[PDB]
Amino acid sequence: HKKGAGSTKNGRDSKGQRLGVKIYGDQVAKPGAIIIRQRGTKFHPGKNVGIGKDHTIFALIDGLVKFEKYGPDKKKVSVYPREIQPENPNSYRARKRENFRLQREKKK
Amino acid sequence: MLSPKRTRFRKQHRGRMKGISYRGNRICFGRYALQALEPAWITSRQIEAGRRAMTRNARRGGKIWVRIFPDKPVTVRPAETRMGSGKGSPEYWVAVVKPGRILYEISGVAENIARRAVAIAASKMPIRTQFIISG
Amino acid sequence: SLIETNTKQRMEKTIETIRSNFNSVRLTSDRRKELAKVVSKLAEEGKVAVRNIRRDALKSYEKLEKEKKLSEDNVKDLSADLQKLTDEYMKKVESIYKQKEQELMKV
Amino acid sequence: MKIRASVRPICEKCRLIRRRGRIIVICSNPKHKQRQG
RNA sequence: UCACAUCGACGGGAAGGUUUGGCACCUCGAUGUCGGCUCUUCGCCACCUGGGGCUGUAGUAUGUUCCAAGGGUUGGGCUGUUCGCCCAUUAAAGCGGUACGUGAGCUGGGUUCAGAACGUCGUGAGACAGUUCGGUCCAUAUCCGGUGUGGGCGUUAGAGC
RNA sequence: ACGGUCCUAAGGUAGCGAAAUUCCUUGUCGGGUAAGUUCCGACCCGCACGAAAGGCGUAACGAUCUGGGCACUGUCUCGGAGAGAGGCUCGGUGAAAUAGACAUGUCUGUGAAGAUGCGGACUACCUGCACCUGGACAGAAAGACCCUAUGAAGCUU
RNA sequence: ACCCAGAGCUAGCUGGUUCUCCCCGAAAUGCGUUGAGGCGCAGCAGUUGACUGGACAUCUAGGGGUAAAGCACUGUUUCGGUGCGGGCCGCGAGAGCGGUACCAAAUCGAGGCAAACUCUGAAUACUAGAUAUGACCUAGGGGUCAAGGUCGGCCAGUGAGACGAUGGGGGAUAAGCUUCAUCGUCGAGAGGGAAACAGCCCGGAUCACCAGCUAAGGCCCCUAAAUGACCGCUCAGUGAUAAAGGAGGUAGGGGUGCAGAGACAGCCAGGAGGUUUGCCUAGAAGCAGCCACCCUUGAAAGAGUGCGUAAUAGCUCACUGAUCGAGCGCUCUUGCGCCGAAGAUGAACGGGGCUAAGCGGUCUGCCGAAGCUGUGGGAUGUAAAAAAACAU
Repeated sequence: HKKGAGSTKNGRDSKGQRLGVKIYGDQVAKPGAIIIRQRGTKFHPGKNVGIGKDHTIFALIDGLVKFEKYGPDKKKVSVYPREIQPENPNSYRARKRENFRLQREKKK
Repeated sequence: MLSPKRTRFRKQHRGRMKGISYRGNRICFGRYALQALEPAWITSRQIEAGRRAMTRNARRGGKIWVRIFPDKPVTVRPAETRMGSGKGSPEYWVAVVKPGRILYEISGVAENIARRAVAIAASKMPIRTQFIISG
Repeated sequence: SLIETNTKQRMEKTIETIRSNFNSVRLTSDRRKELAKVVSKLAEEGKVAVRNIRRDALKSYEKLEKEKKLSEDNVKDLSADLQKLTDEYMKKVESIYKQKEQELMKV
Repeated sequence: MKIRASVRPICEKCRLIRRRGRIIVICSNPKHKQRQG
């Protein structure tokens, strides 16, 4: 009734190395910000963009990230600064942060 | 015993049997056919035993075809043994059949006799099958 | 675990030896008691010849325990399986014995 | 008589009838006489 | 001759919780482990005894299976043994649950202490559901529960039959 | 019985052998009994006897182990009767372990999965005394088994 | 050995740790550990400072390879057609070769499968950016409140989790089993529904009222509310408990075959000569197995669906006349029932009981919680203090 249990020859792994897209498409970046840790060139380097020893793709300039279409079934990544970025005190966020600030000041 | 010939990997998961079988609905060879309703894990012993019993009632002529081939393995662990310590060896191979799938096809006998035959072949199997004429 | 084959197929040869013994030994009702003297010994040497196989097997597995290929978990498994197998083919010895013992009265 | 869970006609002169929730096959034969199920 | 008197291959589907397991949920400020004695009771999946259908039922004697659990289901040899085999019987020598019923009822042969030995494993101390001989079984019944047996009161005025 | 070949320091001589050693196993054969998993003699497949951790025999001796017989009987079939010491009643003296509180039924269901206490039923005036032990997971000893503690202690190389 | 002393030895171990009210309120996870029932740091509490704006809601943009699907790749696979190459036989016995009851590469056509396959590719989720004024005052002014994070100081517990839904793994797609991922409840949560019943459903207990409305669930009696309504269904005590299979039980729907030039079921009728048929000559003779499955005589008949024979013989059923005179025969589909359905102290739907007081569908009343409403009282916080609210 009490038979022996056979050992395995498995049970080894490496904890997920945390690759993938760090800075997404149409998003803020920096000079030096790592955009993608990819194991090979899944995405390819575009304009304004360095490519490192590990095929790590990082931005050289400010601006928003762009994942372009390369030609025959591949992907690029370029970075573009943005011209004018308007802010209106009309809006809800602007209204509410000024309301909050004014409450803070009013209390103390 | 319709066993697969040297597959990729030894042991594999159970998954499950959602959905209706869409593809194996059509009939190719036969004019009459046995079709499944409830999903099940059909061993090769059940297939072979259905094929034999259906063949016995062909008699004078008319050809029979099988349209389900097991592929998936199943392991029972070493009998009377505690939990854990790896998987077991695969005992038998099974066909994952879903609802509305062809199991056996037959042509070239009188509709009298085919229907009689598939009753036996239904009786050998673990599921509520049904008779279907189309081709 | 290549002992299984060696221990296994020799039982067939043992059965064949028993059958060869039964081939040679083929009178009044008191004289059919005298054939039970020689017929018994065939069965006895059959049973001894079954036993000696399992003796060889367990003698191998003792060494396989000391040499440290297996351990005390696997020796119980193999002991169980060969306990089953050796007493499985002893029922064949008993059955073929009954084959010959029922022929003295009937045929 | 038989007491099967399945009660089918065996003789071609066999019947089926219900007396007190049963299903009884009555033939002209004695051997095809069966009850239940 | 004939699947369906009687068996039923390859296969399929159930219930039961008596076996061997899996789990580790109550109990480690203790719920005594086997077998025997004593004394129960209950279940039916019926060993015999009552009443049936079918029979490859001439009768006798069966085989099979339906109803039925009221009653019954011996005495020894061997083994600690339950189990088992055997002798002499017999209508028959049913199978299970109840903490594998019952140790604040009994027993202590088996198995879980210390001694000692054989085989074996161990360089050694020691070890081995391997074997052998020897080895302390508590209790004045509070309550429930039971078998008996009183007393009070009740039964509408009180009594004896 | 007879040879071939390998390894090893060397491959068990005499004797004994299913034994206090034997797993398989109630080995098989014969004796003993109506029937004998124990017993006696023989076989040898000695799992894993073996020559001073002696080998094998041996008259005697044993609150030694283990089989069989005669005599003997309540050991038993299968109980029965009687005598004392208690038990029982009366008077005198007068403990104990135990004890959350106790107004402390049975059935089945439920629940930390085995309920006097929770649900539904059933049963049941209140209260002594004699007897009986099935339950209160009754009492007794912070399990002696099992495992844990970077606990303790003996003993070994 | 004992006795005294070091010595209140140490014990990551067990037990125990005493007055009251108010406010907030966890965790049972990750990481490391001679560590696994301990500890450290993170995560999640409290408390007190600093920095700002989010939160919930809707709408865009991003990269995903999962469910799905698919067979172009990687494997796997069945059948057919083309068929290199292979199996076996035949020759004027060393040059030479031809047959071929045959297994089959590679492509083509049809047809499947795949956690570790993808020419494809959802929903969610994740990241980012955008847009919207939550409750109380005469479309704003000025008001009152509630409403989330980041950083740091001081100072905790936790680090045994459990069940349920889903996605999976292990197991036997067994377990009140085990291990992860996302969410609910318990844990730490009373109350009502579930007979009793942590974990299911409803709902979050500041306190008082012999007021009211409702949620979940219910309205024969035990026991609050309809022995309410209208239309269907069951005949089983189903309504409490399980399958394969069995079936003129009963109700409805559609489709399908014949039928007062008369069907169905009963009812005397007919149901033939070569057919001893060729066949393995022992016989298969309408009926072991073979094929052929004639055509005549005809109101009709198959060289035969079954019984009966060594094979014949014989008995039927197909069909058709005749008698007869109205709806009947064979499938499909459901709805609600029956059998299949047997265990140990005693009935077990909660009980009584019910033919509805059960099931289905619809319509309206009512009951029903500590939920919400009303009426009063307390304490917090919004500042400091009182009134006044808003929230708690």
